[PDB]
Amino acid sequence: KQLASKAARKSAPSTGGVKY
Amino acid sequence: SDHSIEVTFRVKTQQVIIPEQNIRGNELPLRRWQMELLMLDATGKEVEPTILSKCIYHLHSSFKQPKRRLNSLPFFIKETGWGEFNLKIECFFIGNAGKFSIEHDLTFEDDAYAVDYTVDVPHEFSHLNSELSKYFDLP
Amino acid sequence: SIEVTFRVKTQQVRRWQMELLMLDATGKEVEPTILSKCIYHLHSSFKQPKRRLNSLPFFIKETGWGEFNLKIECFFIGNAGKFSIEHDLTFEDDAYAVDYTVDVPHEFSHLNSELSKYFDLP
Repeated sequence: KQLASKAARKSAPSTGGVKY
Repeated sequence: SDHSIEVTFRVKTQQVIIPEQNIRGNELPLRRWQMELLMLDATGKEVEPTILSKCIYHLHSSFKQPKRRLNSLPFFIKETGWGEFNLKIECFFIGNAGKFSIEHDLTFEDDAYAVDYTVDVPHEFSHLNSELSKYFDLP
Repeated sequence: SIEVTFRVKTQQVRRWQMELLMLDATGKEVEPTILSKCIYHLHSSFKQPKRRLNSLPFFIKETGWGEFNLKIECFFIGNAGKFSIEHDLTFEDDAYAVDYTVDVPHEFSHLNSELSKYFDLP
């Protein structure tokens, strides 16, 4: 299956073990 | 539709950075997150979504068995990952009365958040009706 | 009535391109061979906004500057019916794809002949 863009994205909010 | 009523479903999401992780400053923390699908009754109150027979969480394809089938209540899922993503929550009515999809955004901005979704639930079929009529007034 | 996923692929570098495709049983992108015509209903500021594409591929090349909403009118073969896709053109990605789940009639013999090449019917 070739994915559409919405289901394809995975995104990271922040690095480090710190809660912002 | 005059052959359906509006019902609000609620997705309750939680997430927390897993403690005691060995990660460097530029690296992503792993988080334990969880989602559950509830129903709002005629009052606005959270109730079991007993009008659903089956619920499928279509997780991001980097997870394995990403199509997570839930054949019975509660429609709860928990998992560990680093990334936010949009997911289909495919919901099937009891009585084989149809299905709908919730497009839910899994985000890590809060410790816990709830998002409400409005659906048209058919009120013509007998078996689904006997369950619906426990929460709503049907025509 | 069975479910068929139509996918619009938009590119840009603005020389922007669009191409209406469809997903087969395995989820591979294939040309929507179950469609007679595919008109792209461009914004009025373009000349000849209605772009009728009688044959495959349903693929347009155009240059512009603005971001608009676009009707992708699709006729089924054998005069089986219509449906419209509401696709938004955006420029902050060099390329993207968006799926659209469409109800296809299962009671037109000419349309299900081509439908049957790809999926099983009720």
